[PDB]
Amino acid sequence: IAWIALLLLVIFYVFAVMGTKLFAQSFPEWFGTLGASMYTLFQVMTLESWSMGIARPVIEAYPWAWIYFVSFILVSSFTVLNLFIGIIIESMQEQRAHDERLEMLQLIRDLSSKVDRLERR
Amino acid sequence: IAWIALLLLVIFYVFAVMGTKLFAQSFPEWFGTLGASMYTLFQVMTLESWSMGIARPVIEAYPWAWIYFVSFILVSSFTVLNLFIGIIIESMQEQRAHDERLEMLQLIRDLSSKVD
Amino acid sequence: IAWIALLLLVIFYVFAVMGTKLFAQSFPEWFGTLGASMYTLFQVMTLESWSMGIARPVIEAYPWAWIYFVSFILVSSFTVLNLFIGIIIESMQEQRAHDERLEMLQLIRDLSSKVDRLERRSG
Amino acid sequence: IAWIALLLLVIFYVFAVMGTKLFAQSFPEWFGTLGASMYTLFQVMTLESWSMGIARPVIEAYPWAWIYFVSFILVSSFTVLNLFIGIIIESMQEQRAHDERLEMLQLIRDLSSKVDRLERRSG
Ligand SMILES: [Ca+2]
Repeated sequence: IAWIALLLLVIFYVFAVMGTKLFAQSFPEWFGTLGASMYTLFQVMTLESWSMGIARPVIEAYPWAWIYFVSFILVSSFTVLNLFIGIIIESMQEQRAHDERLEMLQLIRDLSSKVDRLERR
Repeated sequence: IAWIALLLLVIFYVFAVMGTKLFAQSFPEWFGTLGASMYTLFQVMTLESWSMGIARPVIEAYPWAWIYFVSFILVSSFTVLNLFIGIIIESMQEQRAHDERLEMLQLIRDLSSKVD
Repeated sequence: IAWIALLLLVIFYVFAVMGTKLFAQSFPEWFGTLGASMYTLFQVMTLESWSMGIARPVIEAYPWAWIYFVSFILVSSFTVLNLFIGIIIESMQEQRAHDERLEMLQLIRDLSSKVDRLERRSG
Repeated sequence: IAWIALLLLVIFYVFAVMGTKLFAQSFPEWFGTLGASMYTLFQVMTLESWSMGIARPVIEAYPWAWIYFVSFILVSSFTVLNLFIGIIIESMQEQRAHDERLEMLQLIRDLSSKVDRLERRSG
């Protein structure tokens, strides 16, 4: 589970600062600082007015961003789907048989040499 | 399952009355009484126009609410995720191999003690 | 699974015609006929502008409806949650190892009798 | 899992070009080219302002689109539900131990023949 939440809370951080690089000059509403690039991306993440409210409007300026928004969403929904489903899995549902065998082998090397040793005789 | 729905339907109640303390000064639309602080939070909970419709606007006035909304949502989605997943779990839900080998070993010590 | 989709596609039908009784007076946009009471409820079901777009506005007129919308949503999301989860359940819910071993045993009863042979008939 | 993502990323492609046939006359905002028929459908797929923002407005012109939007959504949500649930299934519900045993067997055929190799050593 929470071995993905590090990935995610860097993705969040990663994308945010591109958006703050790109947009703050013309959408300081949403992207002037991390302080709301987070909010924004949090909201984008959430799928309330991501396109019509944020993106379509971002894109009237920068078609550069078309993907920023589609990309972020796919990834965001995946790396949550991935973590979300890693709590149905890691909530609901072998090397004491390498230790069984890899001495059961040492038991047959012991026998094959305690037979080979009973051979010279 | 429903041992969480008590927690949830207090969280709902909890957050609502802060919001009615805070906002039902300047957003009596949404937060003047519980009567729509519930609705509002229900809608916030639901993620239809939570930010753009409610929060961003709440926050144009009070930036201390910034978190109220983000906090509520995280918790809300969790304590539903927790209860939701407590109905996949609370709806749905060997030594033979070791025995086969750990006497197959005792069979080869038996054989290897075939000695003079 | 589909023993609930009858319940659901009656709930849909049920609620719609109350809404068409109630509202297709004053919200014939959304509730004038089933033809968009369905759409509307489908959209309400979907949680795009259910409140701000449909309900808060329905309710400026009829506070009667406050619940219509909250009630429908709870039930709707449930009787889908119920059917949705009835396709994780009604979709979902070590032999070669016992054939490896249970002749590897027959190989060692073979050896312990191919030695019971020849220690004994050697010396 | 990804044997459905081909179906889906054709459904996406399929519907888009009907929408571009139909609408990129009168809704070139959303449907003038694939370049935003995709976006649009992506956004429709996502359920942000699909009805109120896109469809209800598409349909003020063409009521034959009524279904285009309801149909796409049902299918879209299904063929994602189908693929989504194909990663709970194909995630939830051992050949360095067929190489352990199937030479540990070849070790006991070796021994049973290096014992039967003083069995032929009486004859
Ligand atoms: Ca929405």
